[PDB]
Amino acid sequence: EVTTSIGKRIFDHAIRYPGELLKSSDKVMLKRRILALRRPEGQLPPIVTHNMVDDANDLILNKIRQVQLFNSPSDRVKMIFHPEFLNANNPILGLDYDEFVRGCHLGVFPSYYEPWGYTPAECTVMGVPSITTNVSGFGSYMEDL
Amino acid sequence: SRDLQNHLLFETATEVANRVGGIYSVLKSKAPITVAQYKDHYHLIGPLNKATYQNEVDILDWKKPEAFSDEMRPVQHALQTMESRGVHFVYGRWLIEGAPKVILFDLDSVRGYSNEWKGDLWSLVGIPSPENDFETNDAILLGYTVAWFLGEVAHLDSQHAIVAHFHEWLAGVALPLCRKRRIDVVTIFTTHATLLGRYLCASGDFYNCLESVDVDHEAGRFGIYHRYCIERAAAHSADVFTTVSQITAFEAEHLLKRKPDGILPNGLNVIKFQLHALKKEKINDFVRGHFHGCFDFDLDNTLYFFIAGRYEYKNKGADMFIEALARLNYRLKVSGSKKTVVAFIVMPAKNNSFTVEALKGQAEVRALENTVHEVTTSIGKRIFDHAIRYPELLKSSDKVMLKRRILALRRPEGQLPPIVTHNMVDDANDLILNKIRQVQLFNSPSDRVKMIFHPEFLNANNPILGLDYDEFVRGCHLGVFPSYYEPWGYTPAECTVMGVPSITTNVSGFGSYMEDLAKDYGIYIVDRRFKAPDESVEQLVDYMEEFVKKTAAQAINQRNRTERLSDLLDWKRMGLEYVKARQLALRRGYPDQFRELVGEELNDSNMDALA
Amino acid sequence: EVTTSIGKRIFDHAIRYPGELLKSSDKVMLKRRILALRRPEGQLPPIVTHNMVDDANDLILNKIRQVQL
Amino acid sequence: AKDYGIYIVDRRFKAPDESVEQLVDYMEEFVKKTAAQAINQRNRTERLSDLLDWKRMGLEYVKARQLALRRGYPDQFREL
Repeated sequence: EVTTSIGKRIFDHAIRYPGELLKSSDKVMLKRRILALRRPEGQLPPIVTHNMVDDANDLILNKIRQVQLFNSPSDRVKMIFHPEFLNANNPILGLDYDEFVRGCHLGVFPSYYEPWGYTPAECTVMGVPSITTNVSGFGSYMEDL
Repeated sequence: SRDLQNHLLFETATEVANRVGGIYSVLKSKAPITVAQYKDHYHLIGPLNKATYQNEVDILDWKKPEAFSDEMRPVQHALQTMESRGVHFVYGRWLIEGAPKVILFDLDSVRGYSNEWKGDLWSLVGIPSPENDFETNDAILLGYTVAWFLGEVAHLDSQHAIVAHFHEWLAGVALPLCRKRRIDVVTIFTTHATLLGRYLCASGDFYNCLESVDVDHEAGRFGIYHRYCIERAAAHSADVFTTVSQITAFEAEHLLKRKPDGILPNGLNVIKFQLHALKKEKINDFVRGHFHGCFDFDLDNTLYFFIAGRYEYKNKGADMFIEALARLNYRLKVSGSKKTVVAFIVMPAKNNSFTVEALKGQAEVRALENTVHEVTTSIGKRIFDHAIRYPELLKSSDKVMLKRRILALRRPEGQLPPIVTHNMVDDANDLILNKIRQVQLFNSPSDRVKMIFHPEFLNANNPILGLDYDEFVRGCHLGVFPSYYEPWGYTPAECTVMGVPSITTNVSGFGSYMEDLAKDYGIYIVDRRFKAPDESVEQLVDYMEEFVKKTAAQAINQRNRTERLSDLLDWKRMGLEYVKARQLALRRGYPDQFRELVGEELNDSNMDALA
Repeated sequence: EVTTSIGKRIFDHAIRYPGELLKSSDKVMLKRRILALRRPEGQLPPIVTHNMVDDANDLILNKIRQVQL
Repeated sequence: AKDYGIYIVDRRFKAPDESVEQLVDYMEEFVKKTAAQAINQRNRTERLSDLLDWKRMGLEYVKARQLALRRGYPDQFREL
C-alpha cells in the first residue's frame, strides 16, 4: 500500500513537470507493522508448526530436542517439523507437495527399509537432487546407472 | 481568565493503548477526526500495559524542549512533577491513524499508594475496595494518578480551559476526586453499557421491569456492589453524563439514577472500508463443496443470510435467529417457494479446526473444477484448430477422468450436509448446535433454508470458507443481528457501511440510533422491547420472507440505497456529537465566559438543548 | 466464449449426479466466424503488410516479385 | 425526467440560438453536480436500460400485426 502510493506521487509529480516521499500517515502504519514482528524476550523460532497430540514422546521432536537444534541465530541449520500433509490452501505452508518439492534444493531420504521408495523417485522426476540409500529399492536401482 | 475557544482535551480509558474491549476501537477510530481538531492539545491517558505497549506506541522523549510547544509547557512540567514523586510513565504516539499523543501511567510504579488511596476514596464517596478485585485496584490506582496529573495541569496552565473525558467505570474514579478537590477542569463521563445491565441479561427479563428493580440489592446479589458504586459516582460527579446509545441511556437513567445529557453514538472510519458479485462467487464455491452429492437447488435463486459477532447466545440473539429460521423454512415450504436461503452463523467457539467431512467435500469439488478446466481448454484448442484449418469432442481419455471426479462426489446413503464446518470441543452442550438440533434444520432437500455454523473467525487463507470477514459480508445478501443486549453494536454497523442490508433491533444501540435517522434503505428493526418474545420472532420471519420474495430489481435498488447510508456513520459527522458534549461541559463550567463568547445565555440541560 | 459455456455446462451436470454439448445458439456464432475466414477465389496471402508509397519501384517487393515467392 | 440521466433539448420549437443555450445550460448543471448526485443519476439511468429491450418494445410490432388482422378480417376477429 505504501509503495503504490509512493508510485502515484512520483508519477503525478512527473506528469506535471513543470527526502520524505512518505507522508507521516504511511510511517505510522509501517512502524506498527515492523513492531508487530518483535519476538518476546529470548523466544526462539519454533521447531514445530503444529500442536502435537503426543508432544512429550514424539520421536522426531525428542530427537531434534536431544541434538539441540533450536533455531538460534548461532545455528547455521534451521529445523522445521511439519507433521501434516502439505496443502496449497493452508494458512502456514501453502503449497501442494509437488510445488514444495520443486521449490526446494535437496531431497534427503536416508531410508533403512524401503523395498522401492516412491518418494525419492518422484523427487528425482521433478528435477530435484536427492539423497537416498543403497538399501532403498530406488537407490539400489539408481546405483546401477 | 481561561480560554474556552482554544482549550485542552484529555480522554481517559482503560483501553487507550491496549485492546481489551470495544472502547479500544472507538478511541482508535475516533483519533483521526479528533487529532485533526486538537493536534497536540489532545492527549489520551490510560494504564500502561507492559505486555503490549511496545507494539502499539511510538515512545517519545518528553523531557526534550522540542517535545512540547511553549503554549503546552504546563503538561511537561505537569509530567515532571509526576516523575519527581515516583510516578513512572510512557509518553508517545499511539501508532494508529491520526497518531494522537498518549500518556501511559505505570500502575506498578504507584501500587505503593494503594492503601492510602482505597481509603481516601471511601472517606469521600463511600466506595469499598475489596483487595481480591484487581480490576478495581487498578481502577483506583489509575483514577488517583490521573486526577493528580490533572490537578497539576490545571494549576500550571493559566491559558487554557481544560476538558477531561472519561470512558467506562474502570476509568471513572478520577471523576469523584475532580469534583471534590474543586479542580478547575470540566469533566465528561461516557458509559458504554452498565454493570447491572450486563449482569441482569446473563441468564434470560429486562427492558420491562428494570424500571422496578432494587439496584442496591441486585448489585449486592452479583457481588458487584463496589464496582456498581464506582460507576454511579462517576455518573453524578461529571459535568456531563453520556451513553453511547438511546437504549443505553434508558438503562442508565433507571439503573445509575441520572438521565444522560446526550448520546455519543459510535461512528466509524468509513474510508477504511473501501465486488459483491466477486465475493459471492467464493461463497458459491464453498456451498457447492459443502452440498456435494445433494446439490439440488438453483444458486441463481439462493440468498445468503448471516449472523456474526461474539458468541453470546442470548445477548446477540442467536436463539432468535435460528428459531426465526426454522419458521422461515415452514413459510417457504408451505408457500411452495422456489427460492433457497443458506444462513451462516459466524460465531467463534472452542474447536479443533475443520471436520474431515467438510474438508473432503471441498477438495473433491476443487478436483472437479480442475478436471473440467483441463477438459474444456482441450475442447477449445480442438474447436479452434478445426476452424482455423478450414477448409463427441471429448476423447475417452477425458471421459474417464470426468467420470471419476463426478463419482467422488457421491454422498453415503442418507448422509446430510453437515450443520457445522468444525470439530466442536463441547459438542453436546453448545447452545447454537443444540438449538438447530431442537428445531431440526438438518439440511434436507425438502428444507428451503440450509444451516451452516462456522465457529471460528473467517480467514482469507482457509481451506473451506476462503474469505476474510470483510469479503464475506460483501458476498452476502442480508445480515441478521437480532440482539437483546447490545449497547452499541459494531457488527450491524459495519454491515451497513459495507453496503449490505441488515436486520437489527430497537434494543440495540445502533438499532435504536438508526430508528431515528425506512426498510427501503436496507435497515430492518425488529421490536424486541414492546412486543412479546413470540410476536418478535414472528416479525423477524416477516422481514426475512419479504426480503426473499423480492425481485432482482427491488434488491439491486435496496443495496444501492444502503450503500448511501454508508456516509452518515462516519466520525466526520458522528463526531459533532462529541463536540456538543465538550461544549456543554464548557458552558456549564464557565457560564459567564461562555455567555460572552456567544452574546446570549444558551440552554444548559441537554447537548441538544445547547445547539 | 463457446468453450467456457461448454465448461459451465459440464460442470453443472457434474455437480448434479445423480454428443452435442454446443447448443444451436453457439453453432451459429461459430459458423459465422469460420465463414468469415474465406479467401475470395485464388487470392493468396499478401507478401506485404502495409500500403507502399512507392509500390511499383520498391526493391524488396520487386525482387520477391521477380523470384515469384 | 432529467433525474434519470436523460436530457432532452428542444430543437423543434425554440429558435436555433435558444437551443444552443439550453444545451449549454444542461452541460453546466451537469458539471456543477456533486459526485453523489452523479452516482445516483447513473444508478437511475442504469434502470432505464431494460425498457429498451425487444421483450418490451416488441409489443409494438405485435399491436400492429394484430391491427393488420383486425382490419383485414373484421368478422373472424370480432368472433375471436
